[PDB]
Amino acid sequence: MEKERETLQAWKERVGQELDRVMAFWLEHSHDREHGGFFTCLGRDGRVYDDLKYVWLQGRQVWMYCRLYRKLERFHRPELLDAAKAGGEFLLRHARVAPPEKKCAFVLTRDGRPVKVQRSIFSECFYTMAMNELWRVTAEARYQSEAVDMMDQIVHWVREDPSGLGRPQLPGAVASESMAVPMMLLCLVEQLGEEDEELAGRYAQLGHWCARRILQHVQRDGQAVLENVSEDGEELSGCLGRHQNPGHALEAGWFLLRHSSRSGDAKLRAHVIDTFLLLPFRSGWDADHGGLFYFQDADGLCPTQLEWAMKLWWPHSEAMIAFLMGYSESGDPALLRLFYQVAEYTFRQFRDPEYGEWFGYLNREGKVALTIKGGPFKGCFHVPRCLAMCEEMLSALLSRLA
Amino acid sequence: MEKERETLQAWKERVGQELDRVMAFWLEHSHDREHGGFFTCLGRDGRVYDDLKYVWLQGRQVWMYCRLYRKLERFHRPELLDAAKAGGEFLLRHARVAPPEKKCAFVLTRDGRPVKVQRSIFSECFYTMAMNELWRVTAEARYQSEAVDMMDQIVHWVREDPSGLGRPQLPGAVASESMAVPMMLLCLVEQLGEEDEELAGRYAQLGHWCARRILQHVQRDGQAVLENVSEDGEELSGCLGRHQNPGHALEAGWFLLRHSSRSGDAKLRAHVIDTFLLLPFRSGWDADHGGLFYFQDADGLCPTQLEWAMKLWWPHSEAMIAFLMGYSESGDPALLRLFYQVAEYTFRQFRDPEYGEWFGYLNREGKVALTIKGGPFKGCFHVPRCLAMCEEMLSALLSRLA
Repeated sequence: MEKERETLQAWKERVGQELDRVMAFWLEHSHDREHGGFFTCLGRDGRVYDDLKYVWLQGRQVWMYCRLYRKLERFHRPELLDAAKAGGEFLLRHARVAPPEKKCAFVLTRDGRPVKVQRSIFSECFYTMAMNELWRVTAEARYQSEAVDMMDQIVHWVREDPSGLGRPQLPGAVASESMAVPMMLLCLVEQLGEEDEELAGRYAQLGHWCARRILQHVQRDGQAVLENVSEDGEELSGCLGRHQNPGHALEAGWFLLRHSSRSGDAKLRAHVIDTFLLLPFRSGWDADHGGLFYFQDADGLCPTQLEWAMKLWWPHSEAMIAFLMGYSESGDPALLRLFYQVAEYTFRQFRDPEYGEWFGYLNREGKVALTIKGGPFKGCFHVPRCLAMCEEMLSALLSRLA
Repeated sequence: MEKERETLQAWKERVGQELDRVMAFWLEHSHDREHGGFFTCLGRDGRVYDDLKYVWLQGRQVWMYCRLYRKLERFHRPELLDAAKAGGEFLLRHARVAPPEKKCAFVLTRDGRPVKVQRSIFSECFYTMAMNELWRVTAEARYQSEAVDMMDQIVHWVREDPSGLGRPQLPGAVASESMAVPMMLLCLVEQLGEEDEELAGRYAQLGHWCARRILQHVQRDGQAVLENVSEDGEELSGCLGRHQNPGHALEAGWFLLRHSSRSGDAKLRAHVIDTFLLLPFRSGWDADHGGLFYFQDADGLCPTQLEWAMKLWWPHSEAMIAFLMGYSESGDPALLRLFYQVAEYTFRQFRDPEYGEWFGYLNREGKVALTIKGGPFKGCFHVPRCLAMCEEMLSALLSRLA
């Protein structure tokens, strides 16, 4: 129908042009030509307000650059590959703290000297993501070895020895799994298996285990997705067990959708849309001012985090992907409508048409709380990945309406 | 440029949809689910009129499929993947006649038996492109080995021992080089070098050599491109020596553009444009009925080939790519206009706006000469490739002009 088609073409045009714009911001402001890597502590105008290198964002930016370079012809330029390679080098040299050991630092000084180390696998995950993409664009085996080796390091750490990360558990701390873990691991499994039967086959068992774990966070007879649950998949008590993050449930949701799409498993896909897309959104959406809450408490109690009611950029970018994907997958037009809802709200609320890129932090009412375009937790990732994926999905959708 | 970004969007939309259409044709009619491989002998309606498998086109199709699969998201579907793999397996099992040796048959029976062997390298050339592409989408090393091993064999055949190709030398035969050899060689060099720093550097010199040979076909002080020249890059006599093909000149032209795209030589770029684009078009375009002549004689003598005046699909598909790429590399409007001129003519004359895909043979008047959509020399290549590239090229142009 013309109605549908025109709206999609419009949106595909909107996100595509936006990607060009947000990418332009990172291309002209975040490149550290003197030491390699990127500056993410960028002000509203792109001015660097700090020269620290947050490992997460470096890995993410490298992956993003490569990803675009090989998927979107308009991004197949040397500037991207040069920056991406210079980024991988930086990671290759300084990412690791004591660099036999694979444990990576959370943040490094501009020159690559470790400043902080986080007892998690997050820096490492993005490290392996950037490594694998660099290999995809240069075919240099050293990148894939770095990637696969780190991957196996992470698997071991997560499934066989939490020790390699530190923080021996106190007899009082409850053994709880954070959703981010299976999600990230699953993300990796998907990243590596992409166009690689060997790797896809190698981590098949892990991919399943990961999806299964993520599903274990669906609690209260399928009425709540809980950020944390016991290692055995049971609801925890206290603020810890009641903690919710809608933005995260949606992201896990689309990660799961991606995992099952190939599995032509409409059963799983259905359940995921219900419990990971609609439920979180319905609970998370702020009826009074629009936008998804950052945090929530399953029992409806006031969250403990000061910033729970803030509207952050990534839960929305992830909502856009998850809905467009769910629709692309089930054709259920309700999801298309939700995508439109989320997409209009975030495009209207987070974009900064003055300088480029998007603000990442708004107060509950949707007003800009922080003017920074990048920082300790915001880089060239969530936004550009969301725009790229939507652009792709739309392109594919308008190909069946034509 | 609003006055221009319009037709461009128009064309990008037209080529993308057309590509969807032509691809749909091949996907639904060409697959051989019994012995693998594709049927290229299809009538105007997709009906098979012969089950012979022409190695050239078999390799071209497996190449096309994979290329689309990984570069255009909407084609990133199982159908294309499984089909290309079956095509590749088919090629792996029968392309080679004496399957110790590397010589590939020219035509095989539906089940893979050699029917005829062309004393050339073309079959092997496309086998190479198909295997390399199969590597890029499965990461299966066996495919890459097959590719590189063949590439090396081909190089030997044209640079060291052409005798392996067979074809006895005769005292009256003049030693000559046909532009198609350095052309196919350069095409393979660009192909293998894609996102592969190793192979890129490894064949870098050969790349430079081919380009040089090709350029050696420009004669009469840049006033003519000759299909055949002596090994010494000198004009031969007779019909052979004056033989021209505006389609290959234009093809060579963009091959060179892509190649020297890294170099950046504006002097060479201007040259290739002038002699491989404007020249072949200026003298090969049918003023009376529009369209590029198939063959022409450098001396303006009536060709000896019966079909010399026939308007074929691939000279035009190659012209669209060339002009568009030239405008992209030089920004000269004169070239953009020529793209429109060619694009308009080929879309209007070759498209079969009832069954899909294009007719490949029209009489000089532009009327359909043959109604086949595929045959001994027409497969899933020149059209989908031309469309896909123009799409990508228009996307990049629109993004920087917007």
